[PDB]
Amino acid sequence: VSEGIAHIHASFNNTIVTITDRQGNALAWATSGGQGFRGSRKSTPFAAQVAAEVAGKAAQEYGVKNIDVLVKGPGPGRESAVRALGALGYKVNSISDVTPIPHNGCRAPKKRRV
RNA sequence: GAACUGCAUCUGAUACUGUUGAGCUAGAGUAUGUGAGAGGAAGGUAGAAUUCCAGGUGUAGCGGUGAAAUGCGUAGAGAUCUG
Repeated sequence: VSEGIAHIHASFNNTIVTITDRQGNALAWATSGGQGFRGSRKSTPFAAQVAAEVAGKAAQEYGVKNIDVLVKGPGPGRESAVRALGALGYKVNSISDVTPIPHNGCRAPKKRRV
């Protein structure tokens, strides 16, 4: 659909990249746990790279060329995913970081005593 | 003989303590002007976020860990958009 939004929900464990249209209707999506990487490999920038390639090329059937990416989360694969999307024929309009930050809202879980 | 550091009663002194008369302002307070503050109490309200409920897109994973598994998901999750 020519114009689309990439959503890179990067996290410490897994990174999920989904391309939707302007009104937030998903076209294609690919994660790192569904690409052959499990456990330690899933939390790697390369896994996010291949997830971004799979999702972006699978959404290119719909005809999207101009994409604006929206990164969210602290995960390792939040720059490699954008690089994979950009170096795949996509035209990046903007790169915006939209990860949610509470203004001292809900209480966080207790500290891990490892 | 000395001592018995004691008690009593008179006499004397007034530096200090006690009791009193008067005065003073330096300790302590009062009135008046400005100022800072997450000081307190009662109401109201805002925006981010989480969770849940209901829908649209969509499809095979999500989540989690040192690795896993329990758990959630094809009864459609997770992701994304809107209420």
